[PDB]
Amino acid sequence: AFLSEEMIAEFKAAFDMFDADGGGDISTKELGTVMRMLGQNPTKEELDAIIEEVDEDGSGTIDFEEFLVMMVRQMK
Repeated sequence: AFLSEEMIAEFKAAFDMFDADGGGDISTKELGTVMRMLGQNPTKEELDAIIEEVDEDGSGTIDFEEFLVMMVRQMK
């Protein structure tokens, strides 16, 4: 009925290109790489606040469910 399709499909396109697992999880350094490709500078305060509050699935490996909730609200 009412959903955001243009920005969600562009976040998934950069995520699947920079893949650690395949279509599910990307690495801790690849979170900063995808943010530069879309339109957001990964600063020391932004990177610290995102991996510490929004957890890493394994050791340093962020997944798309918690990633898409924090990335759509901050860089909209």
